[PDB]
Amino acid sequence: DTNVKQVKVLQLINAYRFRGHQHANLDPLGLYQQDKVADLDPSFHDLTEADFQETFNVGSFASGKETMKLGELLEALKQTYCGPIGAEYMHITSTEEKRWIQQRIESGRATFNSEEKKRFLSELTAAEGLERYLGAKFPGAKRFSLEGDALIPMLKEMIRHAGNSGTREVVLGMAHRGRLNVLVNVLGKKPQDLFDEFAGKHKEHLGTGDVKYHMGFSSDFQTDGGLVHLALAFNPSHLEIVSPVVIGSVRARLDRLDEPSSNKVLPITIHGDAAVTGQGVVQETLNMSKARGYEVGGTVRIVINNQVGFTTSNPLDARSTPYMTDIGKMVQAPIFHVNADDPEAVAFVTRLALDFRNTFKRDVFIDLVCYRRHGHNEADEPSATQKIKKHPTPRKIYADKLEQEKVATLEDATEMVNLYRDALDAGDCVVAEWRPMNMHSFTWSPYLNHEWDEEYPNKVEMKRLQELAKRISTVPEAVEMQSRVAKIYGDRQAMAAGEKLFDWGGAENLAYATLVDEGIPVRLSGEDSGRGTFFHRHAVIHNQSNGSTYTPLQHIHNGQGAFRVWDSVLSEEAVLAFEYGYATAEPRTLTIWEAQFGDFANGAQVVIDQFISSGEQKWGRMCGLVMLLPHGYEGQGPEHSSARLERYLQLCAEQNMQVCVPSTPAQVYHMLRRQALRGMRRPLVVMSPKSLLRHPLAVSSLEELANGTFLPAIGEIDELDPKGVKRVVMCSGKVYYDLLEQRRKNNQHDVAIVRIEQLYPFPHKAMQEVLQQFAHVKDFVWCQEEPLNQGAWYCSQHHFREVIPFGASLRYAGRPASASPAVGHMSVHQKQQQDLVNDALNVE
Amino acid sequence: DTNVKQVKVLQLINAYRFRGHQHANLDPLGLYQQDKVADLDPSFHDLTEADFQETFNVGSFASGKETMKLGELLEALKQTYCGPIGAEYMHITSTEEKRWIQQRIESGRATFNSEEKKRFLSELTAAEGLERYLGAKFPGAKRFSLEGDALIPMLKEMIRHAGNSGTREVVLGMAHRGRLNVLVNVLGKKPQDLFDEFAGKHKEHLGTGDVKYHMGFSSDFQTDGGLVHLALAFNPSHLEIVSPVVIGSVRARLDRLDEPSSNKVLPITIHGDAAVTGQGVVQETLNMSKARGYEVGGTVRIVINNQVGFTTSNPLDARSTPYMTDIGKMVQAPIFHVNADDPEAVAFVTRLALDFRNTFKRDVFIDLVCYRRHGHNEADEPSATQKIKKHPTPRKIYADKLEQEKVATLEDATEMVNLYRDALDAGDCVVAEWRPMNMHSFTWSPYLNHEWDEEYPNKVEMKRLQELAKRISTVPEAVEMQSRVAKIYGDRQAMAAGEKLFDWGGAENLAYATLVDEGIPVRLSGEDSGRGTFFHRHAVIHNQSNGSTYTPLQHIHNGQGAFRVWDSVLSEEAVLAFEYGYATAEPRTLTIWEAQFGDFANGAQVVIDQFISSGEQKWGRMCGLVMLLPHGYEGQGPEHSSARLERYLQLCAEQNMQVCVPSTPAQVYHMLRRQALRGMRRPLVVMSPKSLLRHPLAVSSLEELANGTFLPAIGEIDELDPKGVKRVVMCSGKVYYDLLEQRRKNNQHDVAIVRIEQLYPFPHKAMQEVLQQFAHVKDFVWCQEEPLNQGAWYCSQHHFREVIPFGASLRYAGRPASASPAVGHMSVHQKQQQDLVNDALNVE
Ligand SMILES: Nc1ncnc2c1ncn2[C@@H]1O[C@H](COP(=O)(O)O)[C@@H](O)[C@H]1O
Ligand SMILES: Nc1ncnc2c1ncn2[C@@H]1O[C@H](COP(=O)(O)O)[C@@H](O)[C@H]1O
Ligand SMILES: O=C([O-])CC(=O)C(=O)O
Ligand SMILES: O=C([O-])CC(=O)C(=O)O
Repeated sequence: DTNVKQVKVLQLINAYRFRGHQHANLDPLGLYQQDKVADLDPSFHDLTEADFQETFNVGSFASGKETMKLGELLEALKQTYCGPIGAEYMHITSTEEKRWIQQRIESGRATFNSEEKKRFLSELTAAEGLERYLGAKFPGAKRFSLEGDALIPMLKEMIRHAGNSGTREVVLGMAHRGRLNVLVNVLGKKPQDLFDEFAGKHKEHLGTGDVKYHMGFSSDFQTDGGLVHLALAFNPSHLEIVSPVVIGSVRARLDRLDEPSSNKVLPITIHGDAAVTGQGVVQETLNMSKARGYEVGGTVRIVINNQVGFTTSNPLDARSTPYMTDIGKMVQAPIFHVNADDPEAVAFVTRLALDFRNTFKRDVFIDLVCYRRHGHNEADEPSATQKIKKHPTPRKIYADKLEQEKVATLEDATEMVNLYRDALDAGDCVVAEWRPMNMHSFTWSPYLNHEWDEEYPNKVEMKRLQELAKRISTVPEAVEMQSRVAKIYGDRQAMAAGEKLFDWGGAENLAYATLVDEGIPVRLSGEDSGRGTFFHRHAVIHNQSNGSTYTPLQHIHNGQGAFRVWDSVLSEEAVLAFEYGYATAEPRTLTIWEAQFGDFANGAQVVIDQFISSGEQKWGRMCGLVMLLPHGYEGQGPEHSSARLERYLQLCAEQNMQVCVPSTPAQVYHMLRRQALRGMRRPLVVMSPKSLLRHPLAVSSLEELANGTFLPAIGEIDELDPKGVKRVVMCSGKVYYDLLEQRRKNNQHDVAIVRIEQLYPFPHKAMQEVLQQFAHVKDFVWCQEEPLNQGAWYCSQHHFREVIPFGASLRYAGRPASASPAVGHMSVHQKQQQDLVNDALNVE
Repeated sequence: DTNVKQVKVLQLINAYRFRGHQHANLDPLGLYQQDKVADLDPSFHDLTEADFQETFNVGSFASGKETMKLGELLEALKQTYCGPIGAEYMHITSTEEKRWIQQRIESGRATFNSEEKKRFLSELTAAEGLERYLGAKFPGAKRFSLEGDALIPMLKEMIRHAGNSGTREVVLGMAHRGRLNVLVNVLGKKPQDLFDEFAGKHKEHLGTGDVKYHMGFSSDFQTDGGLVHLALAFNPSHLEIVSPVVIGSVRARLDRLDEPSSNKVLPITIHGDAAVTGQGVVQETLNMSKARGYEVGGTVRIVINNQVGFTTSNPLDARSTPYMTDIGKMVQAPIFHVNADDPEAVAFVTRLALDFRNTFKRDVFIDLVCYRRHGHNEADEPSATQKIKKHPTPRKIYADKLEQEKVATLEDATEMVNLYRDALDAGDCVVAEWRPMNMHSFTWSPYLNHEWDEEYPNKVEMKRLQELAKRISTVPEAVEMQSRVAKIYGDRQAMAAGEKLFDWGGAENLAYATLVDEGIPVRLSGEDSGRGTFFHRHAVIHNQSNGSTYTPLQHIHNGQGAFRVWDSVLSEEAVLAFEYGYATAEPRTLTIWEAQFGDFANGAQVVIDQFISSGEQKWGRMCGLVMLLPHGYEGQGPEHSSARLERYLQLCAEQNMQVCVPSTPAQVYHMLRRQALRGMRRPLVVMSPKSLLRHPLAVSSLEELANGTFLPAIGEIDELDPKGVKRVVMCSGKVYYDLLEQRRKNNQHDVAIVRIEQLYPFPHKAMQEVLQQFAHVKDFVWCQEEPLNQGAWYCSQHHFREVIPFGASLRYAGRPASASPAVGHMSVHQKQQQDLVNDALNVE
């Protein structure tokens, strides 16, 4: 009769552990408050009340406590769950996690000593002093004021606590706002250079530069556990694309270690206000946060919940979700709502989150709710109600709290402000732990300032090459194959014996085997490329008799290159930024990316347009990814057909990318080793075709791989007398073979065909060396199988009209331009295909 | 002593309501089973056991039940929560929803009568008979076999139950697989035409066509509640981009109703296997599923959990999330796991989901777990373990169940198969409820087959125009303005009196007012465009004294056009597909889309490349969106600067889009009414600039709007003698005014400037009519402020070299090509800016 209220308050306290966080006080100004705060939440609503003076504890379990009253229970517990911080954790089903968080945030509050309180007030006082000093000198600029002020102490506290738990390199990517404050007061960028580039006239690099709030920065940081090599990743004007970049960066920093002890490398990510729930890249990347080959045990990603949206106020249902970070209930990841009014709470919360990520290896969020004092660039209008003016600064209330706590007086905080302004006026480095950088962490020292025509050790010893073929083809008899897989491997065993010529797939993973034994690893991580998309790689043989897998490239010899294929989850726009961040933080590993189809790789456009094709000219950051893109006009579809090639050729600028179209498999051999061990890291977008995978003219002998060389522009392979030749046909892609299968079909001698295997670095030497044998002929053509807008026809005026001789002319052959690059119907497709091929060969 | 076990089993049954679904049996073949199924889940694990023969019921609450045993309790309850279906619902915090689902799925199981059982077995028997017939006639094709077979009966059951609850038009977008089965057996496409286009040689439209599994289809369906106008939206080869398209389509079908009673229009969406958790568009669109101006009360979106990922098997932690649809815990939306082994369960579940969406107005998911019998196109290899061969077909087990239920024998089901094969052999329409279509639902009847030079009633009565200005400018004195807002509105009141010329923003919402009174509504729904992105629209005046809003375009007169501005959530790639689906399902409303910046609109590339610029040529589907894109080289940033213009001009094909760059605000007036009330609906991508918003040469008199006309190519506005003129400068964008502010600065008479306000439909008449006054001059130039790759310089060979006279020449002026279109540093930016302008004016 009296224990029914005991179990009833156990029920209500469990349901108050579920949804106690919406009764909590989170807004630093007090406009996040809803009216639905007393509805089955407290004791007083349903069946219980006060004025009892008795409530016993957990009972027979010896807690050692003096729990006397349910009013005392809720008053002690609202000071834990419902106070400055809310804890959205009870929905995780893993009971070890639940009891671990119960052991942390209920039984014991981590009370801080006096010196840590002093350093928190000092550091956030320094943060707000920095931004007011920036307003003092430079009045009007793209400043992106932080003004929430809780970010700096919790960043430095989490860096200190990661130092005490041994995390040697922790990299953070973040959005545009709060940039300069973390660059100065956390990492320790040189403030005088920052004020110089505010004042402009800066000579940082020979590239085209970028605005001052995009350049991230590496630094060395001293904690009580040792040195910490912490970096800040780059960022374009787009938001929220940087978290797959930074998870790529930490997987690159984990593979350069001997062992992926995932506590030793930490990604942080600071997200925007309405972009952790706005942008769809975070769905893919925290989805990707537990997939094998992609996970780093999660990340401590932090949401600055500004309670703004660059125009939005806070009504009831104009808010798209109830909290602005509910995404972290996709995976059963804990969320922690923390205000800015008391950074004791944010220290406690980021200690809890870092302890969580280092113990149970899953991503944690930090809901950092705070306000926005000034604007982006102009007035704080479209958020109407401004309580912000009569709301005090965080250093004022926190210093007044610690003055009431008998720690720091007005003289102390005033001396801190004046010290900090003097430190900024000096131009000295602000952070007291910044160090100079040694050369070994500067791993990109042999990979700077090259041109595409360098010499790389292309020639391979033929005996070792045949041994690589016979090791990647001979498969142990435990892992039972599939019949078509067995036919492919028997055929490439015949290719190893010199019987059959190389088709595409055998030559391509032979190129993999040529890389991985010398010591240069390869990470291919495409979508669904463990077997290839067109059934033409099969680098993972599934044992269809047992179920386990065997990779015949991970068993060549010990001391090899670390080759790991990862079939991606279906991201296509945040797997590519992952392979960017893996590619720009390790120059050794040849990181290639294979889409499922051509224009199915159109999702990552921001990653192509603003990272990989603008990285060198904006930041001076190098990247050597390879984009294996399918590209074909067989007629299988309108957008199963082709990636947009001008979307990799309207980036036509100063040897930045390099698009190249391998026709022969000898070309894909030389292109992957041209990218791998050259010395320059600039992006490939290779047009890895479809019809040439199963084609009986894949002309690739093993003679063409040992003594074969790098070829950008393969001229005529047949025998033709150039005196009678009245036409040459410059054409790239499969259409050559189509033209070839019409030229030798109708034995036409007065026209030669020249392929152009590489397009973007304007092949001058390679084209003029293969046209001195066909120079006297005037009228050239540029065939293609793409439409007239598509292809490389708007690269013609750049260099096709200088490859041409003087007394000579050019004209066009190709499909006439249509919006769909391929028509959907097969009959009209082959009709205009055959008409175009028999139009390209005209003068007979 | 005996009630402690009562409250303990209440605790364990609540915790079994939370996580009872992972103990449930869901896989139709039995390879989704985990070992962590007995861990605090049942009674037997923690503190309770069997062999009691006593357990009382809820107690004093009169349930009217005979609940005798906790073993009986769990055996009755596992037959509800843990049986053929799992119910992931308890995590929603709204207690009305919880008690509603508790009232549905536990206190009563909806047992079906005999005839509904017969029609379910008949319809799925027809589905599997269809796909085996397709395999029988046509052996090798892009078939995308359904073979899970539960989708057809639950679709038709939900259509019937929506008919009984009055839903007049329900549109579904879906992925590639399961396409043809729903086209035949649900909507009722003509099967003979489907077999004809399998056989090919089809003449469906004059456009370029698309593959047979992309063309969606409209149909009229008969239920017991009335006619239902159900459509199937189009889809490119990309996946998962179609759900914002279909939510755009239902918001268009709700605004054509008088009132948005959201039960009467239903979106369904069928998602892919690894793409409801893979692709990031669903994050944005179910985020967007409760925002005002975007919500339709949610949607019943359905996940075909194939348990494949086009290569992936099912290991433990290779699965990125525990369930393949955990996304619907972003919003607190219920999820329902349903197998395929008994479509009684899927009927019960889709009735529950449709009752949920029609009652409480929030999105529901359907986790439809089922297997994949055959492949996409080739062998079922990279999923190794194939239990599928010894697993029976669904019609076999379901017919054998109902034979055991004394309903349908072997003769009955065999007669159903033979009837269905005869119906397919006839070429008759399969569905017995398909109807012909009337003309009024064919709303696009006056909007077909036009060209861009039609006449639209451009001339406006000047008195009514000035009245529109004085109504959009005069604001009632309750809604107190902001000071800069008050200065903008006072300035445009001066513009109304003919005192000040029109700048951009006053002329642009004057164009809005010109549209909305005549009867043609405008939906501008950009990101953060309720006030404009560059503070230059202010179409929502926030009362900064009270907090509520006032829109001076929603208060012109009664009987107006419905004008509704919606500030988007930060989507940029699924707000645009929403405005596509709103634009392609209502031709009346001028639906424009304003990005925050130029290349911040690069996220939606798939929506631009495969819907709006390929819609007319692939499907023959028309769309008239407008893309308000900022575009400027002030030097504010490298990618705050410009949208890629060739990314709207490498779509150069057959009058599909129309890019146009308004210089004067008179041009933006004529362009928005050129798109609005012309009669053709083809997409604009307008380059709405930045520096011209605050520019003292915004030459737009009210003379230029009443008697002003449509101008594609404005020639020289100043007075120049063409006999001495030795240069003309064709240039578009702000650079004209830059050139103008250098031409009249240095009083240079021998060079005229000609703008080209519209680029993509090759302006033949407009350019040759403005060059007959400057024809004798030979050397023309094409200035621009964009780099040499960027701009419209790879539209030059298309028509700039035919606008040119015969005895004449062209050369280039512009920025030399760089990867970043704008350099990041302001000093070198103005340096090359001034050098380029003084290079464009050379011959003096
Ligand atoms: N792709 C790259 N090209 C040139 N330098 C780089 C690249 N990535 C990193 N660095 C340099 O590497 C140093 C930092 O080391 P880490 O943090 O290991 O990349 C800095 O000097 C960076 O500029
Ligand atoms: N943008 C469009 N252009 C031409 N016809 C359309 C368009 N959108 C829908 N239709 C036609 O409208 C009919 C279906 O009506 P509704 O479902 O209301 O669009 C079909 O004949 C469609 O082809
Ligand atoms: O300006 C941007 O791109 C980001 C933005 O809209 C926001 O975070 O509110
Ligand atoms: O082939 C596609 O584009 C879709 C895909 O990978 C899947 O649904 O597994």
